[PDB]
Amino acid sequence: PRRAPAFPLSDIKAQMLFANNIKAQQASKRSFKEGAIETYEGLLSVDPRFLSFKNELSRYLTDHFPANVDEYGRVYGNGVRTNFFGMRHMNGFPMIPATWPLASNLKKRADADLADGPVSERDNLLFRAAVRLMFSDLEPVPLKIRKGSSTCIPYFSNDMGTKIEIAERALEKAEEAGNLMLQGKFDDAYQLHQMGGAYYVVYRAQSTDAITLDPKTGKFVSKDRMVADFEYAVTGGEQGSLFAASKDASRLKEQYGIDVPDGFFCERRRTAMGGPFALNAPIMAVAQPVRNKIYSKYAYTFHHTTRLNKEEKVKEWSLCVATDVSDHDTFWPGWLRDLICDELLNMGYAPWWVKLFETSLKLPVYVGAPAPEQGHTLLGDPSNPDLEVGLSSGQGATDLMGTLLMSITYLVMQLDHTAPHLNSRIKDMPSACRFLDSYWQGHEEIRQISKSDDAMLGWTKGRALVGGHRLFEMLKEGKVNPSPYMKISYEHGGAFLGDILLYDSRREPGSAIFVGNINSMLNNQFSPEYGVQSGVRDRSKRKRPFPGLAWASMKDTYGACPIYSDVLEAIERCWWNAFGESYRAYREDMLKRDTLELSRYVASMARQAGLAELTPIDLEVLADPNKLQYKWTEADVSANIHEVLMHGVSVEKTERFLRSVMPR
DNA sequence: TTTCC
Ligand SMILES: [Mn+2]
Repeated sequence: PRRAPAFPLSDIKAQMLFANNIKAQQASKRSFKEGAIETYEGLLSVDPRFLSFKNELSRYLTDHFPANVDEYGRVYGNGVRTNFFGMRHMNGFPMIPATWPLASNLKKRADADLADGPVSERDNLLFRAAVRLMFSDLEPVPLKIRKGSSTCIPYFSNDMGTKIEIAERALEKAEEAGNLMLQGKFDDAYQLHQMGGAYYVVYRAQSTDAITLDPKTGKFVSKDRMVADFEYAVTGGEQGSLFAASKDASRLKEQYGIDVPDGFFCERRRTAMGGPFALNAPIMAVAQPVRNKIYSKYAYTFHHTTRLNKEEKVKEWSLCVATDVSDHDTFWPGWLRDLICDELLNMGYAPWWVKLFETSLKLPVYVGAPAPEQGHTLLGDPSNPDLEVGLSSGQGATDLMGTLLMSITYLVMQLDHTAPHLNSRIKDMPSACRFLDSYWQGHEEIRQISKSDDAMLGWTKGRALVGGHRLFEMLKEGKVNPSPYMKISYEHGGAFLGDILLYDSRREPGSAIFVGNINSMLNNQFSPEYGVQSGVRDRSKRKRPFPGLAWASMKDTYGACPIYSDVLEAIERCWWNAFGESYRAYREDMLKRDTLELSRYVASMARQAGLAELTPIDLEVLADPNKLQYKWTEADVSANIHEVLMHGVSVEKTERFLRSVMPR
């Protein structure tokens, strides 16, 4: 059923993905690599003291604080929704092998019994309306760029200077490129303006994954993670095989002499895509304005910030269903891409720009090194972009594509199983838009709060409410999938955007509260995803610019947690047993050091002015800029701090670009 | 020597 074309790094199609410079060449050839991360300055993730500390803390907490989740995934009691064995990973060493990314998800989707298009005319309107509401009256802003990010194919540059030129250039030739694409000359477009080529696969760590302790054997069990070998990936499942990767960390002893204590495993690795910046720029240019619109006008269902922010909305519900999507990104439907593009043209978006946007969602992928002696292969032909990988992370609007898909999907689940009486309100585009715009503002008897694949569905007192309960029940029994679009189910440990919904005996949205997930504190602090990169002079360019800072926001972030106090003590204690030092003290030092280093990067901070003027968010973001790509937005961060992490292109240059893209 | 609000 069309095996994807594949080329070796030596084939000219691959070669042309990397420019004639060291950086690029090196990325094309980068071989499999692993090794312990510098968890904190001077501390190796596999250091024996640490591993012991981890073994004792994890064992203890699990024992003394077992999960408090009811038959309905609602979490009550201690706020603990699972054991603490997730920290038992030798951070820095991946499971082998990683997965080859699947070239086409058509068969995957079909075998999962999910639709290949809007299933009913209503749905077709709803999705299309989502596009109309989202892409309509956008306000130009400057194109922000993450500092130290790679431009990937073809240059692989990190120099902000270069990135800016690259972007400004793209905005200037995007139009000419898109047209070249409309004429079917992708090679021309790639060669002339670097808009095309392929995504660069970078494997990322999932520092914590499930691990359980079989009471019978007294042995631990790492959650298996299925992976696709090359054959499977190119044949969309037809041939090849799918199997569990090996998380066994015994090899570490034999290979690096690293002592592996019982019950520790290699990390789970997820694929990630590095988009060719020349192409992603013009897209990001439009993407941010969209974020601004939906986060403002549709702030009810789309703009989420504090534990209290969310709590306010949910408290007024009579029923709150916390859903869960399976493998969101690889399931995302190419038809939604096409539908969106088509509707965009109807709204009146420059063809060339829509063509760029489309192409960006069907681009080939260059697999680096999923395992030793593997990779260096390009999937799909750049001359004629026709892949169906689902959502590709490095794409300029991945979050938007996911939200658009899922938000309408949940609204449909509600309509289908609990609110048929609302169907009559959706007769055509206008009536559809009207309905959706009211729905998104939280003004209907059915509601949702969401971001990509996380969401909470609500029902107020009313006609749909009885249906709501029925649906939730369909979900508990979980024998039938409530949607025709994605595989939905309820989240075992109902939580939204990092905060857990803590129900009391009543088990109701009004008497429930939002506490931080205590586990996430543990994961952030003892299982980071990247080391401290002390070798990188520019902390603003590091994955973890100022680690110590997160101590400051800790109380604010997780304090509301029921077992907070206990865990901090459990830690301090186990840390004493393992290092003969006070963990609190350790972090207070890191806090002081980092707070001082920070002022060097904040123009407005006196050369020793405290953390006075900074929000908890500011801190969590500075400690982990990644939270900016999944939890918060430029708007939730103090301006002077956002500047530290991002740098932008002139509003003039972008505003002019946008003006030629948008319809009105 | 490696992505995206
Ligand atoms: Mn959730």
